[PDB]
Amino acid sequence: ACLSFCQLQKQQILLSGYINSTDTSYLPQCQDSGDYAPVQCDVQQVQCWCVDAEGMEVYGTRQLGRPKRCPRSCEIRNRRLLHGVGDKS
Amino acid sequence: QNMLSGLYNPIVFSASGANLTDAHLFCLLACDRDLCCDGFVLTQVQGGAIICGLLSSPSVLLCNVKDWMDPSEAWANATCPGVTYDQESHQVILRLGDQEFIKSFQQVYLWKDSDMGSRPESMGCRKDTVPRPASPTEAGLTTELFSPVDLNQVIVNGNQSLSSQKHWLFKHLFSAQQANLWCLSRCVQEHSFCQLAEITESASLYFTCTLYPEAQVCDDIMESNAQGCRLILPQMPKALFRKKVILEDKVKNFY
Ligand SMILES: *[C@@H]1O[C@H](CO)[C@@H](O)[C@H](O)[C@H]1NC(C)=O
Ligand SMILES: *[C@@H]1O[C@H](CO)[C@@H](O)[C@H](O)[C@H]1NC(C)=O
Ligand SMILES: *[C@@H]1O[C@H](CO)[C@@H](O)[C@H](O)[C@H]1NC(C)=O
Ligand SMILES: *[C@@H]1O[C@H](CO)[C@@H](O)[C@H](O)[C@H]1NC(C)=O
Repeated sequence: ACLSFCQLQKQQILLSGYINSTDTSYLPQCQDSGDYAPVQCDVQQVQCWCVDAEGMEVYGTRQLGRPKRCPRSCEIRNRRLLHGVGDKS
Repeated sequence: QNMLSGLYNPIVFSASGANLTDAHLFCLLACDRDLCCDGFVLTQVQGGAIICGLLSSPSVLLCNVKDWMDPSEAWANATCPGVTYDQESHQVILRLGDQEFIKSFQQVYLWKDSDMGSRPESMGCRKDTVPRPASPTEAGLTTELFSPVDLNQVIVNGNQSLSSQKHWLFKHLFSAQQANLWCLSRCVQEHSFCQLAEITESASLYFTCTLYPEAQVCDDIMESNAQGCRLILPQMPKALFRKKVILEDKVKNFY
């Protein structure tokens, strides 16, 4: 058994808040499968946003606490197309 | 409840068996025998600590009881009420400033109209010193961030509830051009509340900066041009200015 990309980052943020001892107000909340949960925020749970399954934050969906639904991989690509990053189809 | 400029004789006292009525009877009679007061202020902070500070030629009078005062903020940028409610188990100590900027029931309240007029250094107590001549590379550039409105579009109701911040701008300091320039620069300082800034003259002492949201209601018909709808204000102003919309890329919502 080895460690998923979530729990790589959740240890790397937390000991950086322990070696440097400066706290960072974000730690991921991935599920049993290892990949990220779609909704992501910190312990205070004031701004919970939807995230891509690879890890990068989906730009625009920073709600104030709870997304009812998260965009999936088509609707992100279908809307960024309509903003205009190439490939008009 | 605030002046931002001009405060004479802060007679700081309290009631301990008397009441705040006689405090109003106290400092009203102080303004019947000189020229160096045009109004006064009457405060209270959680009981007891009251102020009768007298007003000699204020620049503005800002932050009405009937405005919009919930940006969810206190004690840090709370220059609009003037009070800074602190929590080092402070709870007792009265403290006063220079614009009734109190460091602590809240009944702050103010009076007006001595029908003033004076002479330079004759009966002279408060003069409007350091008038801040703004640079035209900064003052002349904010006037193109906004846009005038043809006043045929706005109609009056006087009856639709429309939240708004209000100001006085007395004519002895602010000129006709500086009446706009303070009110338009005040509209920039409220980054999301101001869309309509107006200047009106209902009596001959002052100007009036009244900041509005976008008061452009529109009917239910689905037509292209916006000619079928217009503005509604409680009174018809002399001038009117729009904070023109600055849309930015990288949209902040997933519609
Ligand atoms: C903080 O802690 C990390 C732990 O890997 C270390 O590499 C780094 O030198 C420390 N200091 C700074 C200034 O980042
Ligand atoms: C002030 O008002 C209280 C009631 O609120 C009353 O008991 C008291 O006698 C009043 N004192 C004076 C001096 O009017
Ligand atoms: C007031 O608001 C400004 C703009 O957001 C901010 O830079 C400033 O820090 C605030 N004041 C205080 C005392 O936090
Ligand atoms: C305001 O509207 C009400 C009806 O909603 C009407 O009865 C009243 O006379 C109006 N007042 C003015 C000043 O127009």
